[PDB]
Amino acid sequence: THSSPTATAWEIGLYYELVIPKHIYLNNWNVVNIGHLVKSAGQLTHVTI
Amino acid sequence: AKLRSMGYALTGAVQTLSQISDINDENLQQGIYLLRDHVITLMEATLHDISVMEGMFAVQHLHTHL
Amino acid sequence: LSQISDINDENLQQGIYLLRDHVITLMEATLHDISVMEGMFAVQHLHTHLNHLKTMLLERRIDWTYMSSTWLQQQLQKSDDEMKVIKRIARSLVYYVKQTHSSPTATAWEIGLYYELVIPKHIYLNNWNVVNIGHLVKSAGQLTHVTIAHPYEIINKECVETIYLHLEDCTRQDYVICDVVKIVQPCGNSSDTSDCPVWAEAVKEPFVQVNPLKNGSYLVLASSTDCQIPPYVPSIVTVNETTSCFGLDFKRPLVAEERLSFEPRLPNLQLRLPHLVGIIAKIKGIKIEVTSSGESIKEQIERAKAELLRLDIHEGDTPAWIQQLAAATKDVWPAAASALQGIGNF
Amino acid sequence: YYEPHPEPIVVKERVLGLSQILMINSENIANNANLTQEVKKLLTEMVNEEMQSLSDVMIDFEIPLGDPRDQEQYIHRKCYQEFANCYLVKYKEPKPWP
Amino acid sequence: EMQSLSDVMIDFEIPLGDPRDQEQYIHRKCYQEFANCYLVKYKEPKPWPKEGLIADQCPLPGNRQSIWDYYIKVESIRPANWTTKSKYGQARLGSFYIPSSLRQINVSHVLFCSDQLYSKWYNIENTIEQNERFLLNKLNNLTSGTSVLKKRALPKDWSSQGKNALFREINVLDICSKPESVILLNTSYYSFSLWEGDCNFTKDMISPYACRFWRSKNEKEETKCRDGETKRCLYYPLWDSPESTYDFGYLAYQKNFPSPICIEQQKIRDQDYEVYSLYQECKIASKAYGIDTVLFSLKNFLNYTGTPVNEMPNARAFVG
Ligand SMILES: *[C@@H]1O[C@H](CO)[C@@H](O[C@@H]2O[C@H](CO)[C@@H](O[C@@H]3O[C@H](CO[C@H]4O[C@H](CO)[C@@H](O)[C@H](O)[C@@H]4O)[C@@H](O)[C@H](O[C@H]4O[C@H](CO)[C@@H](O)[C@H](O)[C@@H]4O[C@@H]4O[C@H](CO)[C@@H](O)[C@H](O)[C@H]4NC(C)=O)[C@@H]3O)[C@H](O)[C@H]2NC(C)=O)[C@H](O)[C@H]1NC(C)=O
Ligand SMILES: *[C@@H]1O[C@H](CO)[C@@H](O[C@@H]2O[C@H](CO)[C@@H](O[C@@H]3O[C@H](CO[C@H]4O[C@H](CO)[C@@H](O)[C@H](O[C@H]5O[C@H](CO)[C@@H](O)[C@H](O)[C@@H]5O)[C@@H]4O)[C@@H](O)[C@H](O[C@H]4O[C@H](CO)[C@@H](O)[C@H](O)[C@@H]4O)[C@@H]3O)[C@H](O)[C@H]2NC(C)=O)[C@H](O)[C@H]1NC(C)=O
Ligand SMILES: *[C@@H]1O[C@H](CO)[C@@H](O[C@@H]2O[C@H](CO)[C@@H](O[C@@H]3O[C@H](CO)[C@@H](O)[C@H](O)[C@@H]3O)[C@H](O)[C@H]2NC(C)=O)[C@H](O)[C@H]1NC(C)=O
Ligand SMILES: *[C@@H]1O[C@H](CO)[C@@H](O[C@@H]2O[C@H](CO)[C@@H](O[C@@H]3O[C@H](CO)[C@@H](O)[C@H](O)[C@@H]3O)[C@H](O)[C@H]2NC(C)=O)[C@H](O)[C@H]1NC(C)=O
Ligand SMILES: *[C@@H]1O[C@H](CO)[C@@H](O[C@@H]2O[C@H](CO)[C@@H](O)[C@H](O)[C@H]2NC(C)=O)[C@H](O)[C@H]1NC(C)=O
Ligand SMILES: *[C@@H]1O[C@H](CO)[C@@H](O)[C@H](O)[C@H]1NC(C)=O
Ligand SMILES: *[C@@H]1O[C@H](CO)[C@@H](O)[C@H](O)[C@H]1NC(C)=O
Repeated sequence: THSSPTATAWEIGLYYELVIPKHIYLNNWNVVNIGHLVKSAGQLTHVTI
Repeated sequence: AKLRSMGYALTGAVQTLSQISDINDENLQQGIYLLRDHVITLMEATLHDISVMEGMFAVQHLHTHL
Repeated sequence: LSQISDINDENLQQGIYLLRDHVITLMEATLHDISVMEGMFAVQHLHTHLNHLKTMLLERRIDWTYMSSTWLQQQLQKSDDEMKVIKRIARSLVYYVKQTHSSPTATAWEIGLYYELVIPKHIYLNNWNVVNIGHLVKSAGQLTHVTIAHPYEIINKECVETIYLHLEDCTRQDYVICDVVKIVQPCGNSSDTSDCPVWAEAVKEPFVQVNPLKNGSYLVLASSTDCQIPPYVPSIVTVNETTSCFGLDFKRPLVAEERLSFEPRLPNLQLRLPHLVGIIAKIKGIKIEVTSSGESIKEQIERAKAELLRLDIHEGDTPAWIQQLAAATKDVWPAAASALQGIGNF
Repeated sequence: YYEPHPEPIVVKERVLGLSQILMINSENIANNANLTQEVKKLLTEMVNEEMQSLSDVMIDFEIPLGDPRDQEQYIHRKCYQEFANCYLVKYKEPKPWP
Repeated sequence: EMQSLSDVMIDFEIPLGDPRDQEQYIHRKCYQEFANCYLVKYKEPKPWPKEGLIADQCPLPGNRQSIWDYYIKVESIRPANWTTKSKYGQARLGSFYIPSSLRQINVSHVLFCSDQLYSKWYNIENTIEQNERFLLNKLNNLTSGTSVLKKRALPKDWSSQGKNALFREINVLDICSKPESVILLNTSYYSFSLWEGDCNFTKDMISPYACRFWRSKNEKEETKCRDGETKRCLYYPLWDSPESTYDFGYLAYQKNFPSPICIEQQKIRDQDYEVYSLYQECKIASKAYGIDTVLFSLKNFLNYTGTPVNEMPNARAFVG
């Protein structure tokens, strides 16, 4: 906004985005599906939920 | 050539509040609400520490902050 | 290359071109400020500079202190705003660090830095993400979800003209960077539009999907009516007073101020599906392609006909077969359906 | 339907590759700043601290250009940084201060 | 630091109103530019009357003082037939010479920008954000729709109706720290002399330093050369040299020892000054013409002389 050899001035526009939480969850586990093998009419088959 | 993005101003509507306190209103939905008026701040006023320092000691403290 | 300027040669391709000779730089020469400072004031100013260089290099960024801006811009022959994009997306590599002298009062070091500057071809600012919703169809008893396979992922609109972009080989260095960006046309049934494939998939009844939008409306797709919203066709829904629909609360939105819009407006499109689309989607048990946007009546039919003919009558499920034939015949010949249904239940 | 994509999108034409060699020498810095033999020891400790830390997390990489040792600009700037103001004077014959 | 940040960030449109239309933006911009800037108008133009200044309260060179800029040094070596009257007019060699630039006949107004004449309400011990509010209230309380201060605001020296609501009163030691301030704003010249001769005070008439005059008068002013009446010749001064002592008048003023002090008043200017506030004019004019214009307009008025007053050092920022 101003530029002398002994003086300066600047302006900065900052925009912020604050997420407001509804609930916070701390003690958490990841799921790992393993399933089960089934041997049916000769064929081996992997079964999963 | 003179670039300028509309990435935060693309939809052609805007929902504004008169106070930060208004964000906790129970009958609002999940969206973006902007505070209507800008927050104006002078650094001289914010940085007290420098005010009471003198000479290059003042200058070096501001450099670290910037 | 023999000069940075040579990078703008028009008959080069898309690859990596190295400048042939190293750039040699003394810090003493670069940092003027320190030259005129004295005692510990000089020492502390250098400390701040060396600690900042280290912070940039850990994040794989470039500290532009040790390279002239005028020089680089003059050579690259770019605008003020292109340079800003070029300097934000450039990345650094430290390929050696060597101590060249070590006394109790004196030291000297050398650092090898390697830079890779992406030169842009085009920059796109006003962009939208596509979200496919589709449409429900109830066919010969079966409920089926139908979707178009669009040949683009981003819609762009800088001023008035809308543009449909297909991206390939993309990464993120602050901004999204892509090797390939092809401009396409939206789907249609004409010579001047895209001839896109149409997917069908069997789903469980009852089907309900409600997405709350950010502006305060709701996107609804549902196999059954509630609050006057028609079934099977999707719609953007808004209410003037809080109410419960599809077992959840649709709230009245907060009044908004109108600004200049950049929303895209896609062309409309009629789409004819095969009569037994529900039976075709059911006997595959996966999401299957059933037509194109711009296909003929003849080609569309000769597509599941042989498959469908070979679902013939059997000694072991005649009643279960006869009940399918009725559901298939109901819209064509209602008198015959009622008969077949009777001989079924007998 | 659509949602904004605020980040810019850059289409790549090409890539330019550069090699820069940075040379640090404490004695050159100590001469201009009029430092004393006590502060020379601080300068030396301080510079090693920062350089060593960087050395300790970066493995080496081969870069497919020629050896700097063969390039004029590398020879001229190394001789300067070591011997710019160094001279040798020879008396007509040996004679000391009387 | 600012340029480096500027050089990697493109612009983005944000869908709120223009800051230029918001009060808090107008009030904090006028403050940051013109908080302590004022304009003073003489009843009619009248300059400081003499070119020589007797001011013994200030300690001479032998901390640095601002008035040393105007101090005539007594030199032992001079050219042939050299006299003070040739160079420094009617000034007493070893005192202070006031230049003709600080004594212009046509100067009607004085423009200054400093926080060093505020009365006791202002304290640097207090917080910036307090000292802002304090000033911002006072300027609202001492004004009424225009930018002219109320007579109450002024010190008793500048107005009959002054009660020091905003400004303090200039004192005797202020000349040493802030010369131009006194020479341009004082209503009357008061002397402070320990020179043998003034007010007809004779060496007999007195009814380590003790009772003694600082500088006693010699027979006459003369030089002598040795066949080289050009460059280097010895000089014999009309008074003594204070180089040896250099604390005499300063220590005398503070009353560590008794001495024959001489003080005489001379009226310069009428006690009917008028004072405008450039901070209050910025707020008021920006509501009509908009800040972009008013800011640019008032920034030029600070550069009326050719050197901008707001970039001068705080103690020396006084211009006619
Ligand atoms: C710029 O403007 C400012 C004003 O804003 C001015 O500051 C003032 O300077 C004057 C002059 O130095 C100060 O007044 C003097 O104060 C002296 C000390 O006051 C104490 O003692 C008196 C009683 O004597 C008490 O009433 C008072 O409460 C204090 O305790 C005081 O001694 C001076 O008085 C003598 O001088 C005046 C001259 O007009 C005279 O009228 C008096 O009768 C008195 O006698 C004289 O004595 C001197 C020697 O001391 C002798 O030479 C002379 O012949 C005698 N005259 C007679 C008739 O016998 C005087 O009142 C005042 O305090 C300062 N004001 C402030 C607010 O600080 C600056 O000096 C100005 N600067 C410049 C460079 O122009
Ligand atoms: C994409 O868009 C195409 C083009 O619109 C759609 O295909 C067309 O669908 C319509 C509506 O179902 C069909 O309309 C019928 O046309 C027949 C007459 O067809 C004959 O004459 C045509 C003259 O232009 C000619 O194109 C036809 O050629 C095709 O068929 C022959 C024979 O199989 C084949 O050999 C060719 O290669 C072509 O494929 C053909 O010679 C007409 O009899 C129909 O009349 C009925 O409907 C009207 C109006 O309701 C009514 O008044 C009558 O009483 C009667 O009930 C009807 O108009 C048209 O045949 C289709 N055209 C083609 C090329 O297939 C297609 O469905 C769209 N695709 C998608 C995915 O949406
Ligand atoms: C910048 O310089 C100014 C001018 O010297 C400094 O202001 C001065 O600060 C000192 C120390 O706080 C003050 O001295 C003390 O004053 C109090 C109150 O009268 C007194 O009780 C003490 O005995 C001592 O004299 C002094 O008053 C003040 N200046 C003047 C002219 O009075 C200021 O501190 C400096 N700013 C810095 C270092 O950031
Ligand atoms: C490191 O120390 C050296 C040795 O003192 C410094 O050099 C000296 O710098 C001063 C100030 O710039 C010079 O004084 C001035 O010289 C000019 C030209 O003659 C003259 O016009 C001035 O009146 C004043 O005398 C001085 O010449 C110079 N040294 C010598 C021996 O002449 C140097 O500045 C110091 N480096 C720093 C602080 O980084
Ligand atoms: C303050 O006023 C002076 C005098 O009008 C300005 O001085 C001029 O500055 C420009 C700079 O481009 C020169 O081209 C002129 O030759 C200068 N003139 C003289 C007589 O010196 C000065 O620029 C003004 N400063 C500010 C900050 O507005
Ligand atoms: C001052 O004003 C007078 C009267 O208007 C005028 O004659 C004179 O030229 C001006 N300037 C000077 C330096 O006296
Ligand atoms: C004595 O002082 C008075 C003050 O009015 C002055 O007029 C007079 O000239 C002085 N006399 C001498 C001899 O100094």
